[PDB]
Amino acid sequence: MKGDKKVIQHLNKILGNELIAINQYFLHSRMWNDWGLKRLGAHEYHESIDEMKHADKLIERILFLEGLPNLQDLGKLLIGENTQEMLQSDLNLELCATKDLREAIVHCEQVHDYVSRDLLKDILESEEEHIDYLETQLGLIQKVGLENYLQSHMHED
Amino acid sequence: MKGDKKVIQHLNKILGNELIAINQYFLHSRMWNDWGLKRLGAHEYHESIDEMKHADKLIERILFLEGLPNLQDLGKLLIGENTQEMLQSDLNLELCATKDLREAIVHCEQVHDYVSRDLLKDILESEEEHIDYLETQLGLIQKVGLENYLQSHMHED
Amino acid sequence: MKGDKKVIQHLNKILGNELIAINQYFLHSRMWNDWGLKRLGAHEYHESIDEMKHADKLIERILFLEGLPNLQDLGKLLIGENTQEMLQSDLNLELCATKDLREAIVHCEQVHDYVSRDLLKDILESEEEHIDYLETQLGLIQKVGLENYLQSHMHE
Amino acid sequence: MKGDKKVIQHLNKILGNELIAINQYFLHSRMWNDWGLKRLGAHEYHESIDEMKHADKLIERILFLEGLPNLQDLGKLLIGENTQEMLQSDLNLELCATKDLREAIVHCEQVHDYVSRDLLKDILESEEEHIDYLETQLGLIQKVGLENYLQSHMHE
Amino acid sequence: MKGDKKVIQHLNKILGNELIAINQYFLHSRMWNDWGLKRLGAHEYHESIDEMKHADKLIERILFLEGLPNLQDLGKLLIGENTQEMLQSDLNLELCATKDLREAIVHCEQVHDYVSRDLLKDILESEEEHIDYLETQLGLIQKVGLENYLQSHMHE
Amino acid sequence: MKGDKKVIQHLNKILGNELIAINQYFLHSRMWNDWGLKRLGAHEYHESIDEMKHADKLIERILFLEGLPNLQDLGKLLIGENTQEMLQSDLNLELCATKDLREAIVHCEQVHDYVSRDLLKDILESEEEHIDYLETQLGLIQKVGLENYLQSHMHE
Ligand code: HEM
Ligand code: HEM
Ligand code: HEM
Ligand SMILES: [K+]
Ligand SMILES: [K+]
Ligand code: NA
Ligand code: NA
Ligand code: NA
Ligand code: NA
Ligand code: NA
Ligand code: NA
Ligand code: NA
Repeated sequence: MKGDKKVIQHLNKILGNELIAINQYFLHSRMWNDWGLKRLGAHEYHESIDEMKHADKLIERILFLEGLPNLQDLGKLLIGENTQEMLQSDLNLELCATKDLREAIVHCEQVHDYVSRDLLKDILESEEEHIDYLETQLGLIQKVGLENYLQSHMHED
Repeated sequence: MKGDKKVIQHLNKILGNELIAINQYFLHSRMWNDWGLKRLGAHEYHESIDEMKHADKLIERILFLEGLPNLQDLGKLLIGENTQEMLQSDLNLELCATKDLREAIVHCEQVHDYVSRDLLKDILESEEEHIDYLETQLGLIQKVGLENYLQSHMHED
Repeated sequence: MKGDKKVIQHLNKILGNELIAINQYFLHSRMWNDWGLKRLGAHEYHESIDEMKHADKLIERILFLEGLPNLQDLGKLLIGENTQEMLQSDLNLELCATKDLREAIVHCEQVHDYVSRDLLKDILESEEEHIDYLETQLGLIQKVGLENYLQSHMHE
Repeated sequence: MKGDKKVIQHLNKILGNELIAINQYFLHSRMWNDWGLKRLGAHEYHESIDEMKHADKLIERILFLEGLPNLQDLGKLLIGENTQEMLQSDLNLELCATKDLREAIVHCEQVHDYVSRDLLKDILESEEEHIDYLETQLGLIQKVGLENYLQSHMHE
Repeated sequence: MKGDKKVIQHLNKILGNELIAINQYFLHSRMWNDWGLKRLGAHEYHESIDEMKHADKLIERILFLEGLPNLQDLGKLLIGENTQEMLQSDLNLELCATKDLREAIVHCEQVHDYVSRDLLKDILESEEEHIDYLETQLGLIQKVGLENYLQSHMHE
Repeated sequence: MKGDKKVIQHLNKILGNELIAINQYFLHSRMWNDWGLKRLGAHEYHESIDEMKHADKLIERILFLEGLPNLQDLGKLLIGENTQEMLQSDLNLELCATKDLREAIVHCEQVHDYVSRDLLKDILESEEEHIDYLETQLGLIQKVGLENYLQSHMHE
């Protein structure tokens, strides 16, 4: 095993978080499509795809380091019952994810695994972009009203 | 809830099987790429993508029937340690999957859910194609020898 | 030095107004984008760019007239806290800007600097178009309601 | 408010440096064009545009972190009176800017704001490329002589 | 001079490793071509080219920092006598060379040379990709057998 | 082994000369680029690339003849401190290189290795073209003066 054992543990923890997000965002996407809120459904689908790509890169890095990627343990999905709950639940997940990313980066730096650190910083930038999106949507609900906000997400771009 | 309760249970069971296959095939794909067996890695990636598409269609059908798609419960991945074990483990998973598909189809027919039956028959045809592929690969190992078989899967098409 | 000294003072005053407007509109643009009101953010960015182009022409004219362009003194930015305040603040700024432009044109005419007058008249036409836009947006808020007005500016 | 308060102070300090550089380089550009040294004018315009783009990214990051971008305080422009002074003034400004960038990156690292650190590192790479350019121009003046150096920058 | 003296020493040490790798990989490439293992010859040629490009970037950074690039001291090449030995020798070089890159990055971080650190991190990612390639080839020899492995590298 | 042992010694001597020139010309190129003499930098880069191609052909020929190419022993680089020293150092190196080429050709002819002779004659033609270029550049410094000569090599 060529990589640092705790680095591999951290990468598997980030991978676990991405696996939760893949499933939660994919279900939320399809719930929004089922309700006819196709613009939200499409955007949330692309969020799910982006998490899938991050998970791929984490799996490839873990194998290069001769660790074992853990795709078996799936943590808790928090599926909302309406749009505001779904957005907030995504946001709560992202805030936990960025906490775990920052701890992983600290450890990669300490053991000089600079390539793993760069991979995680790239993922972190993407997750912060997702936080930006989510906070913006919740703010729009307040500025334009829920009924208008949902109306604006019926039809795709 | 507009759909038959047991139909929705069956669709969630098939969905559960697809979720196992997504992860097992994706990891097997990336293990083969890590070993430099890129033709196997590419083929197994496309198998994983195909299971993702089946899972999407099952989720959409469950929501239309006003059921709750279960993306939370992930069953047992059986990750092989070498090519022959990985192929056999995929094959064992597919044989369980087709058993469950046939039971689901029997029940859809009994309660006259002909659209759900057609969706499952489409998935079943794809899974039998995957069995065809897997049985063929294991037979090739015997006909050309393991070392030649692996050699033939180093470079992509 | 070929230029009239008071013409150069006037041109530097107009330049100072443009420099305030560049920064106020740019910040308002990025606030609207942060809030997800991308159509307002995009329009306000283009207003900021237009002020940048006016400032460029003023700098070039001042240098031709052998004056010293003043980019050092930045007057008061009035940043609003919500859409209605941001639009009204831009409008208040534009009304001050057009007052100064008219006084500058009067002086250019008196000392026969007709090319500077023509430059300032082109800038004034642009600033009056911006007043038109701002008064129209504030009127639309009254006609369609605030929530609908904001909704119509979410998407570009 | 998600952002670290001292990170936002640092980002506003870097923003303040960019705002000085935007105006100093833009004026230097238009001075060089007025003098007929169009190749210097064009290059310096592009330096001003690059600083504008950095300021934009800083404003956007500050707003994401729920801070208040400061476009109101404009520090000291040091406008040169001839080409050699203008280049050295830009270089003095860039050396101050890189010192502040390094101090900002240290603090971002300490509080684990790695995305802000990455933004500042990209800006720092751009500012060090500008130092490279400036040191090269000042060296060329010594190697080819001032008159030849200016001659080579008449035409674009 | 602007650069930290130990940073420049570290960059010259990395440059020295790249210069060994250029020549070792180029000779290994031409040995594989002479033996008719053209797929290995072509891949190894591209590894040598990639090291040449890294060397270029390091030379440019050393000169910007006002250090003296050292292309005179060439360290020890380890030339294999068959395919297995050549791949092992490349891997030995890469493992020793990535250790030096990590030590250089630690020092850049300590003295706040973040641009040098970023350059070395880009090179390090490339060298780890080469380690990935080399370990994979040695594993394929085990999995498919040496004769099949070489057969698969006859044709481009 | 098919090759004449002294032919292989001569080919390895010529290869050693090319390896010196690759590194000397590459560093001179990057020094000229650092100084903003980009036309000299580009031309010198191309000279380095041409020596790389000659080295490749020599390596291939040695391996065909069942000799061992020597990429380990790197002779003395003579790096100039300014343009006139750099050009003269390149010229001195080329004059040594052509002396060795002629002695290698004499020996190839004596032992009837006409294909090695032809390869060396093709290299010699390229090195004489480089001598032509270098002598011309030193002559231009005298004819147009150093400051004008350097000015003419600022822009590509
Ligand atoms: C281990 C977890 C997963 C990984 C690593 C993963 C990876 C990927 C990747 C790399 C792609 C290609 C994206 C692109 O290049 O644009 C993809 C596509 C896709 N994935 Fe996933 N995925 C995972 C789980 C899932 C799940 C659980 C679902 C749905 C329930 C899903 C649904 C999809 C769909 C619908 C596509 C697009 C298929 C198409 O091209 O038609 N994925 N996935
Ligand atoms: C807060 C301060 C400023 C910011 C954030 C800013 C930002 C920008 C940005 C992002 C662009 C587009 C650049 C590109 O994408 O190529 C731009 C264009 C430009 N800016 Fe600024 N700018 C600022 C101040 C100024 C000032 C004070 C002036 C002149 C006195 C100026 C002159 C220009 C010009 C001439 C253009 C090109 C317009 C065109 O496309 O015709 N900027 N600015
Ligand atoms: C044994 C020594 C070397 C050999 C045989 C060699 C050979 C080559 C060859 C054949 C090329 C392709 C040229 C073409 O076809 O146009 C090349 C490219 C190049 N070489 Fe070398 N080289 C050597 C050492 C070096 C060194 C020491 C440096 C710099 C320190 C260097 C820098 C470059 C660069 C920058 C390129 C262009 C690569 C690109 O942009 O794709 N090389 N070399
Ligand atoms: K509405
Ligand atoms: K075979
Ligand atoms: Na519905
Ligand atoms: Na936001
Ligand atoms: Na079959
Ligand atoms: Na109006
Ligand atoms: Na320089
Ligand atoms: Na491997
Ligand atoms: Na000549």
